[PDB]
Amino acid sequence: LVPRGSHMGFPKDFLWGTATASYQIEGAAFEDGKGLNIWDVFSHQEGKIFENHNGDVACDHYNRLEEDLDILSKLGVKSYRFSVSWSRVLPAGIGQVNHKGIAFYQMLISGLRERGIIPCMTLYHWDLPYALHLKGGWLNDDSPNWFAEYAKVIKTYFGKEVSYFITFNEPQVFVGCGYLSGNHAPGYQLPKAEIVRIAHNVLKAHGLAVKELRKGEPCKIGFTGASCPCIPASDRKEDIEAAYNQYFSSNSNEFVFTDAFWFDPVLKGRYPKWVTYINNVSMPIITKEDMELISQPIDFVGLNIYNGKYVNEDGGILQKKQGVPRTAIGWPITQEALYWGPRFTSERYHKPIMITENGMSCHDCISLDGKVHDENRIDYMHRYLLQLKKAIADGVDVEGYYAWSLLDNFEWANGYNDRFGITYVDYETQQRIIKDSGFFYQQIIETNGDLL
Amino acid sequence: LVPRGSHMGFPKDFLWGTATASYQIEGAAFEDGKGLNIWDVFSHQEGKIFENHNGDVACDHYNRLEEDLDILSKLGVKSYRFSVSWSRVLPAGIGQVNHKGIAFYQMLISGLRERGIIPCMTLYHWDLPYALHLKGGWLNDDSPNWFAEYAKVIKTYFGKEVSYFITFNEPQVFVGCGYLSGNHAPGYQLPKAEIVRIAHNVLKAHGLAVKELRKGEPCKIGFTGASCPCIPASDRKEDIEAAYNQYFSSNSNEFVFTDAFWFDPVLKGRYPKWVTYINNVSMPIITKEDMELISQPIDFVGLNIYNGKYVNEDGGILQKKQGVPRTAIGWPITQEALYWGPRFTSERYHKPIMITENGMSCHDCISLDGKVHDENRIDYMHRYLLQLKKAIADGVDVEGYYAWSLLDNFEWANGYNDRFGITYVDYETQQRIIKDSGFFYQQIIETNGDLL
Amino acid sequence: GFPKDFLWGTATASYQIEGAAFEDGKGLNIWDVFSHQEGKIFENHNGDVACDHYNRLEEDLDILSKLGVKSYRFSVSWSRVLPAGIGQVNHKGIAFYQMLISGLRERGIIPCMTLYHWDLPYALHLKGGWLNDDSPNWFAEYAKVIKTYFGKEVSYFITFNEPQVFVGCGYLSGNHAPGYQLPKAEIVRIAHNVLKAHGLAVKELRKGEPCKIGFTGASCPCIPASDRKEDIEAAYNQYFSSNSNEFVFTDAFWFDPVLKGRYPKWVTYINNVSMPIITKEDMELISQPIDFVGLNIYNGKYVNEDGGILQKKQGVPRTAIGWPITQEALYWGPRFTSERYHKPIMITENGMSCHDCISLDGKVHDENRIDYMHRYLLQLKKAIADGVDVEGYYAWSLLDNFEWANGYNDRFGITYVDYETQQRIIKDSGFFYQQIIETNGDLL
Amino acid sequence: GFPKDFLWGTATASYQIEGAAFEDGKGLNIWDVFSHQEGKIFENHNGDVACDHYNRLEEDLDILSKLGVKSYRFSVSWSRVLPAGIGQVNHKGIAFYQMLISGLRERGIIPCMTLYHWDLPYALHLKGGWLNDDSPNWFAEYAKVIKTYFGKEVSYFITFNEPQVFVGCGYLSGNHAPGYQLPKAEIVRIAHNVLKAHGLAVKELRKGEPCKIGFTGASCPCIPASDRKEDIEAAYNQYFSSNSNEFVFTDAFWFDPVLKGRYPKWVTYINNVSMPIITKEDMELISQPIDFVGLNIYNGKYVNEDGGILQKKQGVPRTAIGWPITQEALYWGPRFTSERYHKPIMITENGMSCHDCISLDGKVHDENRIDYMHRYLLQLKKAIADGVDVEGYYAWSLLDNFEWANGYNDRFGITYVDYETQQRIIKDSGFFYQQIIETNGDLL
Repeated sequence: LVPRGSHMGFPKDFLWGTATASYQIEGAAFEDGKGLNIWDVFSHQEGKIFENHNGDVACDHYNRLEEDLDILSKLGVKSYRFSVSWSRVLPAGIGQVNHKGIAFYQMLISGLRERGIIPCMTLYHWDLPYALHLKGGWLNDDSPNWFAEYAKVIKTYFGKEVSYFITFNEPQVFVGCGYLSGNHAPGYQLPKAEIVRIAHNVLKAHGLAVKELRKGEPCKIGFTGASCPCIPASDRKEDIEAAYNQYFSSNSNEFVFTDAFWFDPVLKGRYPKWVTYINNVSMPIITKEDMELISQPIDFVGLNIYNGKYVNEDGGILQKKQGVPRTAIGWPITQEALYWGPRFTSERYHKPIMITENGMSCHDCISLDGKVHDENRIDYMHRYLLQLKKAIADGVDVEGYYAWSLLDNFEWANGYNDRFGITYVDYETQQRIIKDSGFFYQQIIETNGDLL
Repeated sequence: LVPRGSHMGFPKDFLWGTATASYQIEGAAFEDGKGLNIWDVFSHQEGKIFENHNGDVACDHYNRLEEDLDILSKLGVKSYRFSVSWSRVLPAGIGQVNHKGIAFYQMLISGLRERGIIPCMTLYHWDLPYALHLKGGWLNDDSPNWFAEYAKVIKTYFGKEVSYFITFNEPQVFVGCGYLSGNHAPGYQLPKAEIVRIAHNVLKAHGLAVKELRKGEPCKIGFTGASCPCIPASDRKEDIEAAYNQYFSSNSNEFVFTDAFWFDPVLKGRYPKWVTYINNVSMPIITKEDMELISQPIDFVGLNIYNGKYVNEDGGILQKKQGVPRTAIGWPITQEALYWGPRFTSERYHKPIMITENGMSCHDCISLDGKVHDENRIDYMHRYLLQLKKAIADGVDVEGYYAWSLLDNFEWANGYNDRFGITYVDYETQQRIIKDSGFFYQQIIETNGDLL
Repeated sequence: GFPKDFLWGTATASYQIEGAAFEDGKGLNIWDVFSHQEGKIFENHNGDVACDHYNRLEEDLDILSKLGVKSYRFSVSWSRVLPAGIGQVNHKGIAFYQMLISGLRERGIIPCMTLYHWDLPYALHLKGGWLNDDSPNWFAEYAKVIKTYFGKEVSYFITFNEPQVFVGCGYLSGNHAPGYQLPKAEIVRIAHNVLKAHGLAVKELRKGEPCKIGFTGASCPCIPASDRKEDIEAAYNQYFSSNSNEFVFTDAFWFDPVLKGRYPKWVTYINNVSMPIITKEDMELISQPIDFVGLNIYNGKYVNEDGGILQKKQGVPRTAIGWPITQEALYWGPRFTSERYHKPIMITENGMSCHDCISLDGKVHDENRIDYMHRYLLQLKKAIADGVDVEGYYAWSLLDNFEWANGYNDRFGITYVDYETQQRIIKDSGFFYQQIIETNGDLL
Repeated sequence: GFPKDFLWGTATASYQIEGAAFEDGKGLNIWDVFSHQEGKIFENHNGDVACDHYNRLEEDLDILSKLGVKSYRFSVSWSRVLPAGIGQVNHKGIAFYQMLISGLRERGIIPCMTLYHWDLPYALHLKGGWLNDDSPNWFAEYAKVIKTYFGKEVSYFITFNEPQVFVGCGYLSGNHAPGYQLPKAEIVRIAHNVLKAHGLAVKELRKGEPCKIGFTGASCPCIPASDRKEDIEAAYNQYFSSNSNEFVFTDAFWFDPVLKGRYPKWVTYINNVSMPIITKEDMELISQPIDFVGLNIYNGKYVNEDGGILQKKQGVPRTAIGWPITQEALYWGPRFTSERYHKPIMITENGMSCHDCISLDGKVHDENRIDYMHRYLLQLKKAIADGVDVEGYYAWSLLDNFEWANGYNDRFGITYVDYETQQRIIKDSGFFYQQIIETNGDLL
C-alpha cells in the first residue's frame, strides 16, 4: 500500500453508520400479506434457537419505525444500513409485488431522507422466501433469476432515493451455517459439491443483481463477506506475508467460511485454483460466461469484522491467550483485526472498503439508575476504530463504518441472549434505552473521530 | 370377513413372485445417458452408508440381465417385481426420454414375457432424479406433475406388455427415513409441516400417476406400504380390536411410519382427523379436490411385511421376549405378522392384497461344499407363508406373494452387509449361486404352497 | 440495616487460585489429573499455576486489607497438607496456611476456612474416593489435622462446599472431576458417605477451641410470582422438593439430613441393587449440631402460583457464564432456609462472571458487577429487615481465577488478574464493595 | 494330524451362564450393578438368571459328556467364593465349584479354570478396583483361595481372560462394566496392576500340586495377503505393533510384559501426570514362567505387503454380531504368537454368533456355525502341520448365554437355550463337533 499520512484522519465524507437486518428487528412476520421466509419456519422448529426464541415480534420495528428513526437522528448517524425483507415485498419470492411491503420501506426511506440519513440497503440478509426454498432454494438453477427479479423490483421502487446497495450479506455464514453446519436456516448439512453449487448460484445471482441495480439512477454497489482477519506475529515482512497467505487461503476441505473463495470470483472473476480439479458427484459446471457474470464491476467491498486470529510466523493459528478479553457471545477481542482485515483486503483487490459491521455482544442490563452502562462496548469500539484509523493512514481506502447494531435484536440461533445494540431493547415493553455507547459514538461522529 | 375355510389353500392364479429394486441391483449408475439420482449422490457422501458402500455397480444386473432372467425361470417364479430407474429413462426427471434406458427395461420385459413371467413394475423405489431434488424434490408444488409425466412415459413405452403397476414403494420409509430421520437419501431432518407437505405431494403424485396408467391398455394398479402389524395378545375379541386400533392409529408426533396416514388418503380419500387440526408454520393446504385426486380407484394394496409387534390387551407394546429369534439385520421373527397384517388391512379397506415384499436378512456364506445353505431363511418363509395361508382361509383376498429378494443386493444405509437374497451374489466375481431357499421356494411354487 | 458485627467477606478456593500444584511435596488431587485430560476443560486450561496465590500470598493479603474486608473465606488443599490424603502430614503445606492465617490475623481479618472445596487427594481417588466405606474416616482424620494445626487461630469452619456440585457434576453428569456418570444408587452411596464424613468432621472440629461450624449448599432459590401467601407456599414447596429422578442438585436432599436428621421420604423406599444401608445411627451421626447454614446463591428461578418454574424472560439480564440475574434470590433463599431450618444463614458465595478487560485508561470497569452486587445486597438487607438471621456475606471472588470446566474464560473477581504477568488490578467493584463495608451497607 | 492328548473342549464364563446372582451368600459383582443401569445393556437384559446353570449343573454336565468333550473351560465367580473380594470365604460358593469339578472328573473331563472372567466383586470396585495399589494383593489372596480348594482336582488355570476387553471396554470405551472412560495414565495403571496381579497369582498357583498356568488374550491376527515373505513379515509387525494412542486392545502390550518382561518402547516415553512407576521388580514379578499362551480368536484382518490393514471385502461372510469370518486367523494367530513367544498355544475361545432358532421340525440348524468351525479348525490343523505347538481348542460356547452389552441377542452356543423354559437343545453344531472329537479332527 501507498500511505496517505495521519493528518486528515477519517475522510470528510466518511459514512458513520449503524446496521440492522430485517428478520432481526422488524417483527410483523405474518402481517400485511408478507410471505413466509426460511427463518419463520426454522425458528419455529423445536430446538433450533436458544430457548425456542423467534423473530415473530423481535423489536417490532415494523410498527415502531418512527421511534427508531428518531434514535438515528438523535445519535447523529450519517448512514443507516438495513436489509429489505424479500418476502415482505415478494411474498412468493417472484411475481406479485406486495404494496403494503413496499410502502413500509418507502416510509423508512422517506423518514431517513427527511433526517438527512444516507440509506444503505442490503438486498439479502438471509431471509430467503420460503416459497423459493420449497423449489430447492439456492440448489435450483433458476435461483439467480429469482434474485434478479427481486433486484429489479428493489431498483424500480427504491432506485430513486437509495444510492447504496449491498447484494449479499455474509455468504460465508448463510451458506456455511445454513447448508454445511446446519445451525442456521434452512438447517441443512449438504455435501461439498452442493455447497459449491449453492455458492456458484449465489455468486451468479450477485452478477444479475448488479446489472439490475445499474439500470436507472447511478448508485454504489457492494458485496459483504464475513471476515476473520489473520493477525501477523510481528511487523516483520515474512510474518505479515504469512498472515496474508493464510488469510486468503482455501482448499476443498475448508473454503466456505474463507474470504478468497467468495471475493476472488466477485472481484477477480476466478475461483481459487483448487476448484477446477474437483470432480465430486454432482459438481456444478462452472463456465467462463459464469465468471464474467459474477465479476460485474462493483464500487466497494463490505467487511463484517468482529475479531481475528493471531497467527505465527508461518501462518499457523496461535493458541489464544489465557483469559483473553472476550465478549458476551464468547468471541475474543482482537483490535488489530480492524487494521489487518481492511489492509489485506485493500492490498489484494485495490477496492474501497466499508466496514458494514463491527460491534460487540455485551451482558447489558438496566442498572438501578435506569440507564444502560456498556463501557466494555465503548472500549471495544474505541480500540477497533483506532486500528481502522491506522489502516486509513497507511493508505487503505475506507469509505464507511457501520456499528452493529442500532438495537439489541434477534441474534439468529442465539435468540435474544446476545445484545449487540447501542440501543437497549426491553422485549416486555419494547422500550428503547440508548446505551452509553450510543452517546460515545455520537461524539465520535460529531468530531469525525478526530479525538479517538 | 367371511371365511372360505382351509380346504382350497392358495388360489389357482396366485402370483408367486420375487422382488427387486432398481438402485439395489442394477449398477451402471453413470452409463448410457442415465442421469444422477439422489442415491448416487447420497451414497458418495462420507459416513452415510455402511463402510461407504454404494450402488455404482451393485449386482451389475444392467449387464447380467440374461443370467438373472434365467434364474427366475429356473426357479419357476410366476411374477417378477422390479422398479424402473426414473433417472435412466428421464435423466433430468422430465423432458428428454433416454431411449437406451427404455431399451434396457424393454429387453427385461421381453425377456420376462418370453419366459411366461408376469412383470410387476414399481415406478418409484426411492431413486428420485437428482435434477428434481435440486428443484426441491417433493417439497415443490410441481412434484406431482413431474411424477405424472414420468408415469405417462412408463405407460407409453411399457403399457403394451406390462399389466401390473405399483406407483410408490413404502412412502413410510422414503419420506420418514429420507426426510424425517435423515438416514436415507436425501438425508434431511425436516419439520412436521414439511413431512406433511411431502406426504401430500407424494399422494397427489400417486393420483395423477394412476390417471396416466389408466390411459390405454387395461392394467392392475397398486400402492405399497411398509407395515408393522400389531399382533393381538390372544384371540379374544377385545384383544383383537385393541390390536386393530393400535395398528391403524396415528398422531402428529407419530404418523409418517404408520399405515393409516398413507392408506386412508389413498383408499378412503381422507387423512386421519388429527391432520385437519394442525396449524404448524407452513402446513400445506389440503383441498377436497386434492383428496379426490389422491383417491383414484386402485386394484390392490401392497404390503411389505418383515415383522410385527406384539401388543397387550390394551394395544400397548409388549416387551420383546428374551433371545427372540431374529435376523441378520437385527429384526425379530414374528410369523403372525403375515396373518394379522393382511387381515386387518383386508377388514379396513376391503381391497385385494398383495404381499409385495417378505423375506429375511441372513449371515449367508459359501460353505466348503461350494453351496449356500440358509435354513433360517427357509424356516422364516415357511412360518410366514403358513400364516398368510391361514389369512386366506379366514377370508383375506390375497392375490400374490413376492419374496424379497431375488438377489443379495445393496441394502440402502446398510450397504452390502445385509443379504436378503434367495440367490447369493459374490460381489468380487458377480457370481450368482441359488441358495437352498431358492429351491425350497421353487417347490412351493410348483405345489402352489399345498404342502406347507 | 446490617448487624454491627456482620461478616463482610470475600471468598476463594484452593485449586482455583493457588497454583504450585507440584511443589513442596503437595500430593496430586483429582483436579490436577482431570484438568490435564484433553477436552475436559475449556481450551485445556488447568490450575497448575492459576493465580500463583501460593507464591503471592502477601500481595493478596494487602488487597484484602486495602478493601477493608472483615473476613476471608478460603479452602485448604487437603492434598497439600496430607499428600496421600491420610497418614504423613506435610508441614510445608501447613506452613503456607499458617502463614496465611497469621497474615489474616495481623490485618484483623476473620478467617473462614472451607475444608473440602472439591480437591480430593488423588491417592484417595485411586482407593475409590467417596464410594469407599472408609471415605468418612479419611475426612475425619483430615478434619482432626485441621483442628490440631489451625483450631487455635480459626473459629469459622465449613466442612463441605456445594455437595450438590462436586457429587452431581463430579459423579452424575461427569463435567467435574473425577468425571464419572454413576448410577443413582452409587450417587446416594456417595452422598451418604459425604454426609457421614461431615458428621465426623463436626465432632473432630468440636474437640478443643470453641468454633462456629457450617455447611455450604449450592442453592437455586424459587422466587414467588408475587407476595400472595399461596405463591410463597408454592415457591417454598418447590424449593424444598426432591425425588428419585432429580435430587442431587436440590437443597432438601442435603440439608434435611444435616439439619433435621432425615432424608426425604423417597430415599428410604428405593431398593436399587447396591443401595447403601441408611440407619438411625447414620442419621444421628450426620445431624451433629452446627452453628450456621452456608448458602451459595448466584441466581434463582421464578415460579408460578402452582410451584411450576416459569420460562426465563426474553432478553433477561445475564452474566458472562450465561446465568440469569435474579436479585430476589438473595431474599427468598435466606428467608425460606431460615423458616425451614431456624439456623443463622451465611451467604458463603455471591458474585457474577463478567467479560472484564483492561480498558484504554488502564483500569477495569465492571459496572455490571456493581449493579449485580447492589441489587442482590438490597435483597439480602430486606431479608434481614424481615427478621432473617444472616451473619455474613462473602463476595465470590477476591480474584479472577480458574472456573473449573470453564477454565479462565470466566472472571468472577473483584480483582482482575492478568495471567501473563499475574498482575492484580482492583476493579471498580472492589472499590464499590470497600465503600459498602465501610458504611456497613447503610448507603445501599 | 491333531495330537493324541489334544484338549478338545468348550468354554463358558461364570456371569454369562450361572445366574443365581443374589443367593447362597454370593456377593455383588460389577456386572450385577452395571447390567441394572438403564440403557447399558441391549434391551436392559442382565445376568440375574442367565442360563440358570447354577441350578442345572447336572443337565449341563450331561450335555458335556454327551458331546464327548475332553476339557471344559469355565470361570469361577470371585464374588461367589469371596463375597467381599477378600476375607471370609463362602463355602456354599466353594461347594458349587467343588460339585462342578467332581462332575467333570467323574465324567473324565479335564477342568480348565479361568480365575478372572470380568466379574470383579463389587466390594472391591467400591475400593477403586484395579486403580487401587492393593488390587494385585486382592487377586493374590483370591488365587490362594482357588489353589487351596481346587488345587487338588484342577491342573489347568487361566489367571486373566482378555485383559484387552475388560480394561479396554471396562475403563477406556466404557461399554463394559464398570463403564468408565479413563485417561491413558489410569489405563496403564490398571494394566500394570492387572499384570502384577497375574504374577502374584502364578506364584500362588505354584504352591502345592504341579499345574499348567496360562494367560488368555483377545487376539485379532493379521493375515498376510499372500504367502510371500514380505507380506508375512509385514503382517507379523502389524500384529505385534502398538502405540500410546492404540495399545489396550493389542497383543504385544499385554503379552510382552508377561512373556518378555518388558513393555513396548513407547511406554518409556509417557510422562503424563499420574503415570504408574514401573519398577524392574514389578516387571520380574509380572513375567513369571507360565505353561501356555491362551488365544481367543474369532476373526482377523488382512494386511497388504506394506503392512497396511486392507479394507474389508464387500459382502464378506459375517456373523450375527457383525464380525467377519476370516478362517486364516486361526492359522496366523497361533503361528505368529508361537514364533514370537515360543510358548505352547491354547485356543481358549473360538466360535460364531448365529441368528439361531427352533425350526418347525423342533431342531436348531446352524450350518453357518458348522462351516465356520470346519473352516477355522482346518486352519488350526495346518498350523500344527507346520509345527506350531497347539495344546487345545475350546469352542465358545457350550450354551447360548448373556453376551455382555449385547445381552441375549447374540447366541454363540453349540447348545440352544430357550430362556422362557431354560430348555437346552443341542444344535447341529454340537453333533458336528462331537464327531470331530471322536475322529480327533482326522476327517476335517
